[PDB]
Amino acid sequence: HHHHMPKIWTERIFDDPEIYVLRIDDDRIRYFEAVWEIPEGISYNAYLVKLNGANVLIDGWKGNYAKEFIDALSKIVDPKEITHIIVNHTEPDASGSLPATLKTIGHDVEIIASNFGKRLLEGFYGIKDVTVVKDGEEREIGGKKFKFVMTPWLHWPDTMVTYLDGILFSCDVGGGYLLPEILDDSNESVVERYLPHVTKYIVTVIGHYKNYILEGAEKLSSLKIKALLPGHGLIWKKDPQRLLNHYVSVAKGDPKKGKVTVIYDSMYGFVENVMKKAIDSLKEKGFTPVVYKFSDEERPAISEILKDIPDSEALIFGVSTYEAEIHPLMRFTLLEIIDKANYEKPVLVFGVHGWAPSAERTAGELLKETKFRILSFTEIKGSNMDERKIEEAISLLKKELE
Amino acid sequence: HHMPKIWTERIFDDPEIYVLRIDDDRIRYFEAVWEIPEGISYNAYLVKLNGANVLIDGWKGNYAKEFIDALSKIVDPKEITHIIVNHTEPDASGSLPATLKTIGHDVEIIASNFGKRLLEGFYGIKDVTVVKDGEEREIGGKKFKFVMTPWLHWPDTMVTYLDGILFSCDVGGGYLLPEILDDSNESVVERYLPHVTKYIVTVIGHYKNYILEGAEKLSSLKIKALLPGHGLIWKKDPQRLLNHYVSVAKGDPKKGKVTVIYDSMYGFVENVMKKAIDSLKEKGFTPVVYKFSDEERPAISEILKDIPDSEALIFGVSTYEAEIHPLMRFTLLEIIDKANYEKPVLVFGVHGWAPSAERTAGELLKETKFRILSFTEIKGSNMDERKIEEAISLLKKELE
Ligand SMILES: [Cl-]
Ligand SMILES: [Cl-]
Ligand SMILES: [Cl-]
Repeated sequence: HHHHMPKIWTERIFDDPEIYVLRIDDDRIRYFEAVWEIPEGISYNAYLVKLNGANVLIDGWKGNYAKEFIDALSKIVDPKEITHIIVNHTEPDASGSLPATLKTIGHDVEIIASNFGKRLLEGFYGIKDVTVVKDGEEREIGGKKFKFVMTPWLHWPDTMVTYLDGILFSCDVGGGYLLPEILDDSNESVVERYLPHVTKYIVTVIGHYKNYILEGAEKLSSLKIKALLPGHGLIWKKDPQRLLNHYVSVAKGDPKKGKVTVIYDSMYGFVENVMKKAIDSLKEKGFTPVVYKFSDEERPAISEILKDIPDSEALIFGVSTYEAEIHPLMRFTLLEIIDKANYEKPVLVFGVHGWAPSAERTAGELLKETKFRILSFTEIKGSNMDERKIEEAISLLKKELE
Repeated sequence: HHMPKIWTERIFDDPEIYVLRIDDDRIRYFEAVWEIPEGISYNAYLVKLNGANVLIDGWKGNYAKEFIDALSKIVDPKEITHIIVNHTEPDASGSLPATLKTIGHDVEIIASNFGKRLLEGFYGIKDVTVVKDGEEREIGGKKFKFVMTPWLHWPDTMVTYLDGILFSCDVGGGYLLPEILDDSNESVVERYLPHVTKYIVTVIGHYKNYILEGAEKLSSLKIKALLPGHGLIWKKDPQRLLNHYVSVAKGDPKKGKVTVIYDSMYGFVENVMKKAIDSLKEKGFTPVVYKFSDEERPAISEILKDIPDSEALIFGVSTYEAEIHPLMRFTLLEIIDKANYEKPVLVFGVHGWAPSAERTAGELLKETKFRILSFTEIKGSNMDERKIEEAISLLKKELE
C-alpha cells in the first residue's frame, strides 16, 4: 500500500535553451513491460523547451499518470501556448499522456515523429496529423535548429533521438531503472549506485538488440554531445560519455575480474549439494560468485539474473532433470538469457542424469545454439558423487579465464 | 519458536495402523516450481503386526530428525522389520537414511524395480526386495498386495493394499494442511478438493491418461480406505476422492466456467479483455480471470488448477519482439504440458511487427488437444467491438 502520491519533479535544467524536465517517479509499477521485476521503480521523464515563438514538448508520461502530467505541465507553461510535440518513441510509458495533452492544448499543434512512429501513433490513439522526420533531418523551430537522428531497434523501429545545441533528448537510449535521489549526474556516489540499474534496464529492455547499441553509440558519437537527457532515470549534464561508454560496455559484455554467475534449480537438494561445493571451490580460487538458486523456498527475479550476465567472466548452470530435461523455471531462465544476454563467455554445465525421453532438448543443446562456450558437462549424482569432478570443472574454468 | 505441526495417531485397530504426518509450512514452491502458500503435508504410516512392524514411506529430508523422534513415540525403531517404499521421491524418502541408521540393523526394504534403482542412486541403498505387479507377500500374519501404478508420476510408483486399506502415497494426495486428519467433515472436504485438483495438474498432469489407467486397475480391488502420502486420509468415502481424480483427468467441466488468461503490457489488451469478460457475464458465464500486468502476476499453479473443469479458455496475447509475451509463453507451455485437454479456446491477439520466422500462440496450440474456435485481432483506436461480441457468442453456441 502506498502512503503517498508518486514524487513529481519539475525543474528548469538549462537556461539557454530554456529547458524543463518533468519527471514522475513510478513506485507503483512492479513489473516493467509486465515482466521485469523492478522493486526499485522507474521514472518517466518528459521535457519542455520554451523558445522564441515556439514551445516544444518532448515525450510524456505513462497513461495512468495523464492527469498528473497535465497538472505538472500547466505549472510551467499555459498548455494553450504549446506549438510542437516531439515524440521520440511511441511506447505508452512515454506516449500515454499524449491524448490528454492534445485535448488540454485545445488546438492543433505540429506532432513530430519517425516514419514508424507516425504509424504507431495512428494505431494506438487515432492521431493522424503527424510530421514524419527523416534520418539527420533538421528543422528550425523557435529560432533554434533541431536535428533528428534515427536509432531504430533501441528498442523499437520507431526510435529516434532529438538533438538541440549539443543537448540530446534520447528517450529510452541512455535510460535506466531506479528512482535516483537527484536529477542528474553531478554526484559520484549517486552515479555509482545508479549504474547497475542501468545495466538491468539495458539487458531487459534492449538486450535482444544489443548489437544495435554499438551501431547507435557510433552514430551518436558523430554529434557534439554536451548532455544526454533520457526518458528514464538520471539526466547526464556532466559526463554523458560515461553513460554511453557504460551502454557499449554492457553491450559488448566487458567482464568484471573474478565474477562468476551461478544459476541453478535444486528440486530436492541434490543439485544444491553439488553447487555449494562448486561455489566454495570458486571462492577458494579467488573468484567472487554471484548466486541465483531456484529452490523449494526461494525464487530469484529473472531481471536480476539478466542484469548480472554482461560483466560475468563466466556462467555456471546447475540443472535438475529426473523426469524431464528442463524444469520450468530453468527453461524460462535459459530462454530469456538466450533472448537478452547472448554473449561469447565460457560456461560450465552441471546436470542430473535423469530418465527423460530422448526426444527432449537438454539444457546443454539449448545452450549449444548460443554464443556461450560450454567448457564441460559434469553429472550431478546422489550418494556416490565424486567431489573431485567438481574441483576438476572449476579448475578447468580457472585455466580458461587465466 | 514456531515448529511445523506433527500428527501421530492410531487410525485403525485391526490392523493396528498409525499415521505420522508433518505439516510443511516452510515450503513455498513444490518441486521448486509450484506456488503453494497453503503448504503440503508428508504422511507416513506404521503398521504394527504379529511378529512384524512395517513402516510405509516417510518424510522429506529436512524433517528427518522430527520423523525419528515422532516414530520413536509409537515404536522402538529397533523393532522395525520392514520398510515399504511406494515411491522414492525425496519428499517421501528423505527420512530413509536416518531411519535405517536409527533402526541399527538390517530390515527388508520393499520397492518396485525402478524404485530399487532410484534408492541406490539417491542413497546408495543396494539391498532392496523388488515386488512385481500384483505380487502378494505374507507379513506379520497379514497379506500385503502390491500394485504398480507407473507414471503417477514416476516410473517407480506403486501402491500397497492391505485388507481393503490402500497406502497410495502420491496417488490421492493433495496440497493444503487440512484442519483434521480424515474425510469426516464435509466443509473440510469441500475446501480441500480444489487443492487436490491443483496437486493433480501440477504433479501428475502430464501423465493424466495414466490416472484413468490406474483407476480401472484399482477397480478390481475393494477399497475401504485410502491413505495417501499428502493431505487428507479417506476412511468414510474414498470413492469420492477416486471420482474426483478421474473427473479431473477427464476434464469434466463445470457448466458456465470459462478461464480467461492474458497479459496486458499497457492497457490495450486489458480493454479488449474487459469487454470480453463483460460479454461472458451478461451471457450467464462465470469467468475466472488471470491477468499478467505491470502490477500483478498470477501463480502458474493457480492457473493450472482451474483448467480441468473449465468449459473453455480464452487467451489475450501481446506480441513481444519476435515472439509473444514471455509470461504468456511460459503459461501456454505449462498448460500444454500439464493440462492438455480437448476443450475450445478463443484467442485474442495484438498485431505486432514481429519477424515472421517466430511462433505464434496458435502454432503453439496446434499439436495440442485444444481447438481454437476463432482468432480475433486486438487493436488500439478503431477497435471493432463487434468482433469481440461475435467471438463470445460463437463460444456460447459451441458450448451448448
Ligand atoms: Cl535436486
Ligand atoms: Cl497492452
Ligand atoms: Cl518459458
